[PDB]
Amino acid sequence: GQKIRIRLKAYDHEAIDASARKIVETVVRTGASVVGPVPLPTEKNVYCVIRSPHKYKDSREHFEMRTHKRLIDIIDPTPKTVDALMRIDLPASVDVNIQ
Amino acid sequence: PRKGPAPKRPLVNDPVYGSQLVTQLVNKVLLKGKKSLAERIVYGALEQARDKTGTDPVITLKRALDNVKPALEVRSRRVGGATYQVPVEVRPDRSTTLALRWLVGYSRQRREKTMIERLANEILDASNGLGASVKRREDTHKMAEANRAFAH
Amino acid sequence: KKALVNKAAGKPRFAVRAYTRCSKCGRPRAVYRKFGLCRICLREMAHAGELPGVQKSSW
Amino acid sequence: RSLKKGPFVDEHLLKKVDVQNEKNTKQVIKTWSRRSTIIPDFIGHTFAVHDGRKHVPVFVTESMVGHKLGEFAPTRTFKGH
Amino acid sequence: ARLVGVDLPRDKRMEVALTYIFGIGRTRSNEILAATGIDRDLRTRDLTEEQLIHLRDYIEANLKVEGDLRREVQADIRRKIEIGCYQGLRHRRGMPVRGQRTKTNARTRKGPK
Amino acid sequence: GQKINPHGFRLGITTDWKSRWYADKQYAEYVKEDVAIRRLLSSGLERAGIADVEIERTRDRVRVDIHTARPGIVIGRRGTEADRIRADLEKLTGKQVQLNILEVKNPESQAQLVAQGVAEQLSNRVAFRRAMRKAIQSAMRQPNVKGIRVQCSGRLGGAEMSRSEFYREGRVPLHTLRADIDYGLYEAKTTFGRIGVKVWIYKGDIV
Amino acid sequence: RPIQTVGRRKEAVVRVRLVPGTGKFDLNGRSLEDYFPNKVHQQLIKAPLVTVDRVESFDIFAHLGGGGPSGQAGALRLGIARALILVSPEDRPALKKAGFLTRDPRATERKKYGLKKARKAPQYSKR
RNA sequence: GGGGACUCGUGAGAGACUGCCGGGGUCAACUCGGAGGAAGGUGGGGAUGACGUCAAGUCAUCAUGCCCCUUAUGUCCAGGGCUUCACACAUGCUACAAUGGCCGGUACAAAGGGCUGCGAUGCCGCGAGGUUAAGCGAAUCCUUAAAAGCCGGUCUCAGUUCGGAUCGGGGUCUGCAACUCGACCCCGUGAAGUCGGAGUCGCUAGUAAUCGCAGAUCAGCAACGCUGCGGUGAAUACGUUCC
RNA sequence: CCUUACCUGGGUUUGACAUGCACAGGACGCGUCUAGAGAUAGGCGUUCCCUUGUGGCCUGUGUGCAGGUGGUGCAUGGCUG
Repeated sequence: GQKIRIRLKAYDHEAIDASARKIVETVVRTGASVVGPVPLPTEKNVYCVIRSPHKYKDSREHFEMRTHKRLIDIIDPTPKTVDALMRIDLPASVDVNIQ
Repeated sequence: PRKGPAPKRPLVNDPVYGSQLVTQLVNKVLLKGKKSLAERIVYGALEQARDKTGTDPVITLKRALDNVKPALEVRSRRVGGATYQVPVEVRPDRSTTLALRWLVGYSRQRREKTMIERLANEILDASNGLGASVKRREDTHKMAEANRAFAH
Repeated sequence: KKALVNKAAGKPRFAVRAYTRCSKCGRPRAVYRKFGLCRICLREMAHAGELPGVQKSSW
Repeated sequence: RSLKKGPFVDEHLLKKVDVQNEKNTKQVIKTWSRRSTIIPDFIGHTFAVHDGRKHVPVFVTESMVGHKLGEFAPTRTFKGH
Repeated sequence: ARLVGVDLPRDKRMEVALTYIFGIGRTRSNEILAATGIDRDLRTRDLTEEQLIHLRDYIEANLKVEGDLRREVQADIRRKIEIGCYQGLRHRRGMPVRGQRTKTNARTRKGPK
Repeated sequence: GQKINPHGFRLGITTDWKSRWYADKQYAEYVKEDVAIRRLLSSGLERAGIADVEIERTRDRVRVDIHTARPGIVIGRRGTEADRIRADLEKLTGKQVQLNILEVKNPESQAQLVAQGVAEQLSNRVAFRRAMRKAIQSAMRQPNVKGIRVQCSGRLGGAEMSRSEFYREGRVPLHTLRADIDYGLYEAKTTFGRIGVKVWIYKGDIV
Repeated sequence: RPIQTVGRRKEAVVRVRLVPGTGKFDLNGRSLEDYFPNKVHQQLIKAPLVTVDRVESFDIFAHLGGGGPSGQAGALRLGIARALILVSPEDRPALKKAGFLTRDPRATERKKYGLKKARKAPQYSKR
């Protein structure tokens, strides 16, 4: 009896963990039956670039866009708590989109 | 490096009749990492050696090996200015592996037929005291005994 | 430039004739798509902290 | 080895050549086009192609149909000593 | 074992034997040999006249070979020359045409010093 | 040349990201505005003492946290100037923008603000050494920090041959990452062009 | 409940829970002779010291996973060694002192900025 | 379906620190050997580049003082040229074949990317490609068959079945447009060249070597370059006299 | 092509853009002849705001200026080896 599939797009394991477990716990407090958190694989969009401004060197650096999606769970169809789920979300740092 | 040698990666017995010597042979003929292939090639040489000789290829390699192997190098290091080279005794391992290196090189030469066939040819010549690698041992000993000076 | 920038910003006439510029400092060559940057000011922002978790790796 | 769907000719010139085909061949016509493809309908029409420096006259035949105006508009200069 | 040119090898595959024709590679060899139903690996020693007849007929029915073929090539070349466009000009000067840089390379086309 | 901004290592250790949002396609739409937003806001607020600007993009509106030494300068006449720069920028950021002016409790702790201030002092045609002593003195006496390095580079008196020097006091162990070393800088105009300064503040280590 | 295979590899890890039986150690028709033409990894898996004949014979082949390169896939013998530990400890000093209770997780060195995969520094010129 | 046991994913901890035995050693520093253990004595690696130097470099990323132009040294535009060569130099791709070329068959990645998009499936086309179109804004859809490898066959040591450069013809793609000046494919020739002077770089453990893979950039051109992944997988190290 | 800063040649030349002082009142977009393009050129669409004064703002005039991949790293920052 599941209906609500959560999707969160974060880039910080700590932020998505600390904030998700609390807002989800409070959703449970409002009466929703919820599947436990699901740690999902991590994502990194890596970039490499020259340091030199005139760019007359082979000296390089290496960055990575550490996109973090984990602990993405599922909520049973409990409207009286779904309303609160819709009204209460997380900071933009964690992109909340729910099916 | 200088002082403090590093341990070599241990080698084991061949999956055929146990021999670290043959294992080493495979490692010496390994080209581009095709090591299973190299084993196939060597095993082919075992088959040709036994086909040609009627006995254990491995001990024919033992005879060939001792026949080729020298025990006295003709070069150590830099001495002075006009001084050429000073010969010096060689330890069993390096002497052995040099012999194997000669066998491989001359097997790589001789554009005749397959590697297994030309290996088998070199194996029997070497085991019979006919290999050019044995002639290299001859060169080792003749070119030696020259600047019998301070062996650095 | 200040005219060729406006020209570069000029949309019509064969968008392939249009040319993507950093738009922060101006840079024709070596411009990364998503950020849309010159890959220099990118470094400055990378150190500044203007990215959503784009950090240096340490593999 | 492209434009499988017919020869490509610059429209503004194509029309002019069409009128000339309607009446008769006319004097060497200047034009900044190094890409229009030669077709049999251009045979007999000598006209000039900007080659990066100036409009250079060139005459057309059937053998030239597989060639462009840029192939008929030399730009660089080789040796000279 | 002859159709037009020598075409006389020994201990060769048949398609490779066919590669001795100025104008026929492995592909065309397999096409005609497929048309005849004749194996790709078959030496000249095992050939008969009927086979040469089928091959001859299919060659005449499929393409041209040197003399005729090359003459067509020279006709195309001379066409390039008479056109005198950039392409013909590279052929006229012994220069490359297919987007090459003789400054450093194109030593096959230019020859060694 | 061979020195870095320590924040580049403390990006997810002790420092925060100023860009507070997640975006996939609209990301470019955000940052292409962040350029002009930051440039236009930074320009003209010299008296304010702009330490840092943090930005959250959410609810189709921008929220700007201004780490400034003097909120009253950004506010202006009870918000007249703040609204001048806020209300008018609403059509560019994307439907409404909200300022949140933050008061720096001790500007001396801000490497960027000390850098700016002392660089402006040099733009007031003062003795370099005396200016450095004053800036450093206040920036180590009034703060409770563990160290400072102030490095200046330029003509230093308007010399034809430029140069640089620094007055390290205490500790600035940059090669260690657990250190809390704040970093800022400022490039001040002078008669013969402009002179730069970088400031490192060995504030502490880690919680 | 069955003997949980646990062992490392070079890149594509191989392991499953197993049960004892005949000694028919294969998977999906991929016998040791089908999956390992060579006898090197065959025999390394055989663990001559402790084979299906030395000890309780086992059938459930360590599940492949990660594809399995023909070299590194021989690493499942680490799985066998751990399976033997799950059986008893008597050969744990035998296996550790032999050289089967180790790690072997080595992959490759990271490709460097100005170098190749294998740090193949280019042909420099000191003039 | 059902399950949470493993794997896998993944948060947080433990664990290796001379911890430890014996021995040595100015007892200390320090160290030999050893147990245990997954690793034993900065595991490996990365990021990190002291103070300072070379008037190194850049006004063309950016910034900017002075000087200069400012009916033009700015601005707009078709086209050209930056892609030229009698020569030279450098870094690189492939070969100079039998540890080999080719037909046919065949298990196996990892890491990434994709709703402007990925194009499954299926259709057509000799193929490159073209049509239709599922699912997918993604661990699930697609990208996705990895290739080297392996069973067998062919060819049997040749400038040849090596090598595919040059050049003609004929097809595909992008873009309004592919001549200057793009990429790919089919046919056709099958060039030079048979292991390299003098000289010299590279490389100590999953190394080196070697075969593939995928991104960034882009209308298109990245299967020689640059940045990441992964398969197979060696050898030598007596030693510091000399460069 | 653009990119391109170079150039053949063609046009503009307070300008492509920012923007000050006055006048002026649609701008702007569409479509179209011309022209290689730029632009020229015709016709459409048209000035909200109270161009009620102010506001918006092109265009035009004149001027502040704009602008410069012009030089100057042996003026210099910055950044890099």
